[PDB]
Amino acid sequence: GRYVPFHIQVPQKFFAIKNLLLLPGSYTYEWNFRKDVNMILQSSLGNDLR
Amino acid sequence: LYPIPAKATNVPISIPSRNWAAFRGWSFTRLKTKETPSLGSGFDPYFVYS
Amino acid sequence: MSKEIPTPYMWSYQPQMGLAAGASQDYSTRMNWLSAGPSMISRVNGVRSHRNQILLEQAAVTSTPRAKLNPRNWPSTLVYQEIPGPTTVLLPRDALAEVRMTNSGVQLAGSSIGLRPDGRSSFTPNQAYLTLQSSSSEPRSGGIGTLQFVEEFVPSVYFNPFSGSPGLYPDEFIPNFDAVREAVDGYD
Amino acid sequence: AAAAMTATRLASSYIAEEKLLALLAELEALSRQLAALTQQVSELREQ
Amino acid sequence: AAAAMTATRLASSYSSIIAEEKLLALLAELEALSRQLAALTQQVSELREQQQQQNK
Amino acid sequence: PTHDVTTDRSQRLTLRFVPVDREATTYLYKARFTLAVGDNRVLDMASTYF
Amino acid sequence: QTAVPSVTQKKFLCDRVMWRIPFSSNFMSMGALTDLGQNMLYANSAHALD
Repeated sequence: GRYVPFHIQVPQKFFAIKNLLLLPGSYTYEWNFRKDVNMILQSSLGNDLR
Repeated sequence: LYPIPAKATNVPISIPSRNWAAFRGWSFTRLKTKETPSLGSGFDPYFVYS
Repeated sequence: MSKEIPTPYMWSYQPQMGLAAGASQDYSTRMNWLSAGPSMISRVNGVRSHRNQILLEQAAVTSTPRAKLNPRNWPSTLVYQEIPGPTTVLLPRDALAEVRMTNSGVQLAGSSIGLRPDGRSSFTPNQAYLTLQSSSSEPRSGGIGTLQFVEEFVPSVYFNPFSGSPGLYPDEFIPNFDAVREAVDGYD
Repeated sequence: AAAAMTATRLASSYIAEEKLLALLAELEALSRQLAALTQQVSELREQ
Repeated sequence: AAAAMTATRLASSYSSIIAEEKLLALLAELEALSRQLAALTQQVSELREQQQQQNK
Repeated sequence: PTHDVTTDRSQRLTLRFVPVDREATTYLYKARFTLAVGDNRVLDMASTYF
Repeated sequence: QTAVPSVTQKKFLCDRVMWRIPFSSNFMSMGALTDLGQNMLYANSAHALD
């Protein structure tokens, strides 16, 4: 049904830091997510979702 | 991605001079255009597929 | 029958493989003396004879003598090896004291060398120094870098270039030559 | 508020050169078939 | 605020011919080709009616 | 093994970093963290799911 | 016994694969860096493929 709360995990895929071994320090890890409905949701019929 | 128009039969591509210092091979496949967003920018208002 | 003042052969750098890739006469820097009189030409030759004289001294002083110019692989005794000093570590914890303290109820919070002089902790006057080797297990031998390329490959003056014994022609001056096979290769 | 912020995304979403070469290719394919029509007529004459 | 920002992000948001004589020249040959194709069909058809009348 | 495969200094196992800021644009959501691996700890980068 | 003359039409069909044209002499993969990826012609000059 509609109105589905979610708790996704979304692992890290970039190749340079996919399995990097991070020595001690203080880093500023940050990223930019996509809020577009048409892109992050897969439909079956293929309908325009937006 | 090199576009190929509707009903066209050949895709002439070219590359100007370069060094192929450690080339390793090719790979190719044709993709329908409505099933491919333009990742060169942010959200694009033409991708209507889902 | 060459002129006695040949143009130097400049070597081009192939940065990836680490070896020089062919050669060619210095066709960029040239003096267009074709409009000069016989007096200036005598000076122009003196300039170009002065250039070839330097490149012979610079090659002798700097470049490493070798049987064949542009070898396909350099021995690990001629490639600049980066050798850093051994690193030392001041080991933070003590293994024995923390075991004895923890077993008694206290809960804490916050083949190189086994040197043990006498962050820190109040319940033990013991510190451990760990001196490790910081250099590679084996020296490198693939190809020369850039600071060494400019030293081993000064331009080569070629007097009377193609004269006798075609087996002695310098084939290294060909971009697509192959040393081991001794034959020009390429699919193109 | 979501109804307003989503409809903004909803409202946001909305030469013949190779046509000639495609047509020219088809004629060349067709023309080959007409060439094959020669042997069909020749074999008719026999018997 | 939503309104003002909306713009920098939205900002910067995202016819040929071929010689008419050549197409006219090409179209001329296709017309001639159709006539000859039509002409050949009549002779083949007339050939068949000849044979079936012989059987009759 | 017994000697030096584990510690006893009562340290956490699964940290959790709240975002240090955020944007929430119309079609983005940028989150900046201050991922800070402390001293005497070599974390990883493979086990860093969002 | 009352079949009709017929003409076959073969056709293959594969998905989920990307065609591959390796850049070796024999097309085999005897290493990551190809046989032609260290050929002295390609490694020491600039060409232009079409």
